[PDB]
Amino acid sequence: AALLQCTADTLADAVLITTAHAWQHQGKTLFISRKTYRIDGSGQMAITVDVEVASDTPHPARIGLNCQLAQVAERVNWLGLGPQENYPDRLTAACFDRWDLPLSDMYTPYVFPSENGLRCGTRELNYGPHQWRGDFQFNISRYSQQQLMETSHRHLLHAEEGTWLNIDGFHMGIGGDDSWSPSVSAEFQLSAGRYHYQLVWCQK
Amino acid sequence: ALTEAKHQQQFFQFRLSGQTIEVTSEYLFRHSDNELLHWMVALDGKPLASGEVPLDVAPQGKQLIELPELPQPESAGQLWLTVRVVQPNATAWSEAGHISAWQQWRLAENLSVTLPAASHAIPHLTTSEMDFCIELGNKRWQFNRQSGFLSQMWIGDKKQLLTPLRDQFTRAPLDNDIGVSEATRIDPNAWVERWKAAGHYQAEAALLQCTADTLADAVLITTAHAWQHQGKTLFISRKTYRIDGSGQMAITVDVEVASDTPHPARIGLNCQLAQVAERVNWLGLGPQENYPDRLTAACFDRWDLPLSDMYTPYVFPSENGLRCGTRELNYGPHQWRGDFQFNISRYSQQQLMETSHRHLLHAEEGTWLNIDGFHMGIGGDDSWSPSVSAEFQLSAGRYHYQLVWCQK
Repeated sequence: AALLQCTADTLADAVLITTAHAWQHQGKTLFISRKTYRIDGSGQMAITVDVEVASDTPHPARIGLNCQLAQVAERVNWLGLGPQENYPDRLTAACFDRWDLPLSDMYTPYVFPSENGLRCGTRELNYGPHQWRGDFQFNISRYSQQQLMETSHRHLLHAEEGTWLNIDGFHMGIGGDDSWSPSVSAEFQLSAGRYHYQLVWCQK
Repeated sequence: ALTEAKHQQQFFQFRLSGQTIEVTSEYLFRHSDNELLHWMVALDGKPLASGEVPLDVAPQGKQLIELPELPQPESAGQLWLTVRVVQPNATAWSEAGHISAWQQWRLAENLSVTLPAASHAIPHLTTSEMDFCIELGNKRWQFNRQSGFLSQMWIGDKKQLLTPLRDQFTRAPLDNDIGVSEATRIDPNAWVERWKAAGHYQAEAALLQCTADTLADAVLITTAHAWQHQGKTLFISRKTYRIDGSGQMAITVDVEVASDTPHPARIGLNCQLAQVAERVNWLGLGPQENYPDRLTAACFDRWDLPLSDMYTPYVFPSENGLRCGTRELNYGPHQWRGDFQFNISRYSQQQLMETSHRHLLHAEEGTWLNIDGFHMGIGGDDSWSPSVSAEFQLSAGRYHYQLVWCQK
């Protein structure tokens, strides 16, 4: 990530900070991300994310915000498709309702570690004191994305300190018809080039 | 629509694989004896490479054609590979130089990490009870506080708009939208009747919030409107106009649509420009009109056409002359950037649907411009029933588009 622009201003009602990043590989820019965090007088932070993706590059698996929360709550309450994990390619079975599950249920123990426990169409996510609003996809877990791909078995996985949260506004379809060849459908892939999502981060 | 049929019925197919192009002949009996393949490579409509290849394809056969190594433009933008099949020699049914088949690809996009900000000057606003006023050098922007829409723009020693810039959720009903529905016979299934019952055409804008602030670099005004019919809100539109120190106005529009309501024909900004220029220059799919449902024939390039060409004279007046995938639109001094769909015309959307014939149409004062970030597919398989495909309809519920409005 290369910080090309970072500014901070105060509106009359709230404080607004505008930033813009760029991801570059061997001199070529892959993604350009522009964000405008707004800190309401109530404490609610509205993050507006506008992401541009190059056409030459293969489409990204997800367009997302991710962070590691130091707090580890026993329960996860969210309003969206559930209760089990679901993806854009596979969410017809999932039902929209207010769901409440333990943190362990939010993680699918596939023998071969990978991306798991994603809930789509979530309007509200309550984890501990934190709360996230807007329509997004999340897969809160104790294991980071970097740890899963490096790990070969599920028993080797160690619960990382705090909790890893991946709030992605857009996610690629998982597929698929077969394993040996790319089977993700065209419409499920993230090939728009430009993407936008806004989530309101607040406490309690 | 005839250029769409021509492109879909062309007797040469194309499958690009990196540098090499593959031409498959759909001819059953004749060999490509009089064919000439020409390919152009351009960024931002600017040709960087061109070449001619003698097309010598067998019937139902496929030919692999390698292109010379192409230049890599350091200037940011999107490269386009356009190939076309030209007939060098004349024929009994066609002139020499006739184009029979064409195809365009998208390759080697270069994102711009350049920083527009910031100019030495700084815009200035003056807040009053009546409205909002923003001044920068020769230019002055005014935002009406009663309605929430900007009422007037200024240059010089000069004037701009004839009608305030507002959100647009409807279009002039096409023959497909109308269907077999008449005044004597109401048809529930027709799109035009669903839109009438929902009250899209008669939806009034309600200014729920309007604020104005000044950032260090630029002036930012945030507004939010709502369209309500019989006590029910149909759309909620939130906008954050940003007036750069250079004079460039970046309009960020976020629109929410109810699920109960039938999906809007377009999500759009529209206004009436007092200026009437003879030519229209735009960068996008063209040169002829094209829609999300019908744009495969359209080719992306820098197009320049008279204002009359931008209007399609259908005998029965309706929505027409729309150009999709437009990155830049130059009309007179005005300029609009970002990816959008536009159909600049002399006739308003309200005039077209009320009019029954094309000869009754009178050119309204100034020029009507409809810049829509999203537009519904026109269809269709048949006229008498709704034939717009699901993916082409505007059914996401939430929509977002941002365009940069500047002068010169």
